[PDB]
Amino acid sequence: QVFRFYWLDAYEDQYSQPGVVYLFGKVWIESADAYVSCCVSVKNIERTVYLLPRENRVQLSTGKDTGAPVSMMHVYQEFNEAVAEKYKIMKFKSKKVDKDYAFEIPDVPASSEYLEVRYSADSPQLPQDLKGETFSHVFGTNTSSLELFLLSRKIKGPSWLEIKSPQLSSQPMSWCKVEAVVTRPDQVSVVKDLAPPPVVVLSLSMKTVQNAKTHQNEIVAIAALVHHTFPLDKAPPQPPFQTHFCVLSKLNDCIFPYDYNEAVKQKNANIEIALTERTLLGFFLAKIHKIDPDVIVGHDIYGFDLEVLLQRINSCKVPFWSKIGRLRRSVMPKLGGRSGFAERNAACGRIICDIEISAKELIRCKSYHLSELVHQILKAERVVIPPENIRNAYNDSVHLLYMLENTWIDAKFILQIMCELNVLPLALQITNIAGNVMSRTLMGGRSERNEYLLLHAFTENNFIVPDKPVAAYAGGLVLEPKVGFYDKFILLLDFNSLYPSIIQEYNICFTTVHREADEIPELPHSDLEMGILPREIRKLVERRRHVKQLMKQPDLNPDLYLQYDIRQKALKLTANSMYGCLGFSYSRFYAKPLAALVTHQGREILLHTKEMVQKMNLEVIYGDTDSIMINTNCNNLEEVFKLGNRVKSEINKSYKLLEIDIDGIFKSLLLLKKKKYAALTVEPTGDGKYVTKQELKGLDIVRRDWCELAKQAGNYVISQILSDQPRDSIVENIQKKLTEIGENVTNGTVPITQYEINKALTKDPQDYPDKKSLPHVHVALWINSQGGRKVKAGDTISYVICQDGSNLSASQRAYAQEQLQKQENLSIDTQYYLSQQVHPVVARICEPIDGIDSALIAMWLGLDPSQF
Amino acid sequence: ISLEQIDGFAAKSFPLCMRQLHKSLRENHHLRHGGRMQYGLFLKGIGLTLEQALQFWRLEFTKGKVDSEKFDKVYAYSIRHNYGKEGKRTDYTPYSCMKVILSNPPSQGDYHGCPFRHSDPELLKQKLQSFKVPSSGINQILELVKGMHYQLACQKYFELTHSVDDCGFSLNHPNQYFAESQKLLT
DNA sequence: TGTCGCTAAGTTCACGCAGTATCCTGT
Ligand SMILES: Nc1nc2c(ncn2[C@H]2C[C@H](O)[C@@H](COP(=O)(O)OP(=O)(O)OP(=O)(O)O)O2)c(=O)[nH]1
Ligand code: SF4
Ligand SMILES: [Mg+2]
Ligand SMILES: [Mg+2]
Repeated sequence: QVFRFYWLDAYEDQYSQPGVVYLFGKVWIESADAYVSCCVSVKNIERTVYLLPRENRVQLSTGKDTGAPVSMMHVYQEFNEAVAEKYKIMKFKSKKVDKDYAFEIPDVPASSEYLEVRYSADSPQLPQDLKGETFSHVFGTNTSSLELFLLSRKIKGPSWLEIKSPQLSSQPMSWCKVEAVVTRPDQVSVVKDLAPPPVVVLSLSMKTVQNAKTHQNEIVAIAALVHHTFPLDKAPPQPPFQTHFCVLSKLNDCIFPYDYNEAVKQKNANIEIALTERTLLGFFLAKIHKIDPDVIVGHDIYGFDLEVLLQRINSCKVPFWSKIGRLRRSVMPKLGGRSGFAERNAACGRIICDIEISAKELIRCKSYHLSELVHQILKAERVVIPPENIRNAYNDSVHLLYMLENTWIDAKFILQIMCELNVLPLALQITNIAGNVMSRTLMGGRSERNEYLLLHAFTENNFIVPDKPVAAYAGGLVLEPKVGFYDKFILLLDFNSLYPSIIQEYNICFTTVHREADEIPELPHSDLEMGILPREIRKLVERRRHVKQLMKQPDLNPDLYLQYDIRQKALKLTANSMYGCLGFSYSRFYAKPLAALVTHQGREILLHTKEMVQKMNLEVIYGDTDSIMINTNCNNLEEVFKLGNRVKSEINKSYKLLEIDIDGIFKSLLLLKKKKYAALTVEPTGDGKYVTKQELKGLDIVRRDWCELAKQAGNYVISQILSDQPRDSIVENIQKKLTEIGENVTNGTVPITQYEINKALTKDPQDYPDKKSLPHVHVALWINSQGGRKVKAGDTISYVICQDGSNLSASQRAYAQEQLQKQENLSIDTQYYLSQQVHPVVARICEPIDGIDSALIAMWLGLDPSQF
Repeated sequence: ISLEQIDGFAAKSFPLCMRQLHKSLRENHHLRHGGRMQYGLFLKGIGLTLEQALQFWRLEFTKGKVDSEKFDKVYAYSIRHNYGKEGKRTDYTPYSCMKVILSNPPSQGDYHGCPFRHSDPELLKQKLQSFKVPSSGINQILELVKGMHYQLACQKYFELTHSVDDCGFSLNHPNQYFAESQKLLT
């Protein structure tokens, strides 16, 4: 009778079906000897509300307190007589539950005997401010059904669940191959110690042409690659994809080149030719149903792909839209809106992976277009078909097949990117650690995950969580740096997860910090036992430390090393985000005093560490809220290491948990300003041998807002300034190279691509206030004006400053690289690039180096030294 | 016309507005912009050539304890423009009494404008008495001023000072006043 | 419909303050 299945996604509708939560997942079937998708509809998820008894009777807030004691019986009578009749509540079940409370509400006793009352979801809902003569507050009123079920049953992330006495559904409700009905939340439990099962992953890529007359989008080709056993607890499979399906729709106006039949026949029989977009979409829905994918992945799928598909379904009125999800419905969710929550619910039950969002969360790149991601991870070359070439592609069958193969290659690239970044296993691990639903975890953002993590930590520990909600404080300290160049060995010490460590050490917990609703709250008493937040932060820190130690194992594959590095970075970011959510003003657990306490203790620890290091009779030169740089005044490496170990032990002697480590050793240092330096990291190899690697932190060469010409020039200049060659030869080399680059630029030898400057928009082009024509914004508007894929918010835009005789301020002349390569009346702005793009970078770089000054740089570059 | 005879005109031919402006200029050897514009346009009207006016202004301002080169640096351009030598190069006409009445209103430290309009009745009475005007003539001029007919007051002044029963002309320009005075005298 | 925090250098613009130059008004 027991029914065991591994659950992935949960979908709820607070209006259509009240008190009904769907759980989608996989279940084992021997007949097919396979895992098949199923949907279990937990019904009768009774709403719960906790009523806080008052200390004494109050005459409806009119006569104030009267002193009459109130007991549980009186509270039950009051709720049964007044509240129940007033709000049209028929049946309810009551009990007395002793619970503790520590959150942001005043005059709520820490540990009190609340009266729990449960009633059916369909009945009306109590109001938040509801107060009576016996109780002073009602909580958990708006707690969603899914949240109640998850928290109450203790389910934390995807896992194997067992169901007792399933009931077959009267009529089909979902598109899966197995349906079960659970009549109460108490019949579902979780089973531990089992292997996660394989899932089906479908990566889709669509090529679309924007309608000329209607100024809208009409899909023309859709390809997908599906793997039927993509694991989630082992390494990604090779080859990543098992099978695929391609579909192409002839344009409403253009016609095939009288050879499409023969070309398709000689190519393969796995491609579907559709006469219209309607047939194409119908075939897509049928294929999605038959495959029943569990993880649909793509590029900008949340932003532009899923939304386009749903809108096109609505526009062409393709029957059975509900198949695009897993449930069965008739009224599509209203489109538009902010973010992709509507788009997410439009395919409920099917996890969605936008490689763009995952890449933003995990890796850091100059641009997030498909080309840049492909070129930065897999190290390949991505061919971009011009938008005109697509509309004109249906003129030769050769070019039609070329476009289809380009779509296929994009799909394969997306799948390989997903595998390489290990998006799915990492998402599953993070979801299990946090506790939210996987579909939400893959959508980015850290507040949701931290909220659910603390929710679980507090619910399982007999606390009452706060109801979901319907520069600020002193932060890090940066020491004044003694800017300059250093040739001896500089030792960089740094702390390990300073903020979580502070939380652990000083017992900074929700249940310990005696708040009072911009001062710094007092430190908690030592004798208090460990709290909830310290426990969760310690669990996360322990997992991160274990992963790091595992990385330390010698003789590891470079790819596995990259995977471990990404995972460790993710865990550190998760701990840091757990700290940060304490400062979010829109967070369920906004605790500004707690974040202030954490930051204040961090500043105090940094100041004390600086004091100790100074008392050791050394020189301090820098530090950013957890790090300190020390001058050695020595040359032998062994002495450097001995001093480092000595100082490490001396510093660590004073902290119970906090650990200081040797963040690095620098042979040559170039400290320009705060948060800006370069150095030569020294990596030992054995027998005293030490290799060198150039590390830049904060320089202008490591930012996407400077031209590639300046980037390369600064890279070479720093390389020289850091080497061991004598000063005179370094200066002569710098002079020669600067003259060479000046001559090259003046003669146009440098290529076009080295001129681009990248900037990322924050809002849409229109929403930006018309405050002049800030280069990026300007170009964005131009791109929107032309007939191509739009550039929405959170997008990197590349622009090149050119010359057209505008005689306007140089900023206003920003143009697009494609424009310059196209227009015959625009040319690069040589003087701008050689004056405001190169000279400032090299001048900042060579600021503390004697022998070079702004005038010399200007002269060498070939610029006129008049205005310099 | 000669620079030296300008003073004589100031004694006799100059209308009271120009008489006040000239008196202030010789008292302080400096005139604010409005006074400068008005007096320069009037001296242009009488016939003072660009060279003559330049010499006169140079000599008068140098006594105000300012550098001669400062004069050539600053006021030379103003003079040239007043004579239509630069810029749009327009032969700007001299101010008419109506403009002077309705032009920039004088304030403390200023001496431009039509005295009949911009002088308080007591001050105008004192000034008329200073010029040895007969008490009856001063009273008649004051009555005309109180009647808002300042042009009639200036005509009465001309009649009394030139010993003519009737002016015989409708005074509507200070240069017209000077021309009539010169015709009567010369 | 939620979109972690603070700190800090840096670019582009909008304005004080002072200095230089040219251009005005009328009938
Ligand atoms: N809220 C928030 N704080 C951050 C973030 N990144 C860094 N911090 C702050 C709080 C961290 O405790 C402090 C330490 O930064 P680090 O880069 O040195 O990493 P951490 O010390 O956590 O570990 P590690 O140096 O890798 O051993 O910086 C972040 O993304 N969000
Ligand atoms: S009426 Fe004309 S001429 Fe007589 S004082 Fe007035 S402005 Fe001068
Ligand atoms: Mg650190
Ligand atoms: Mg002046």
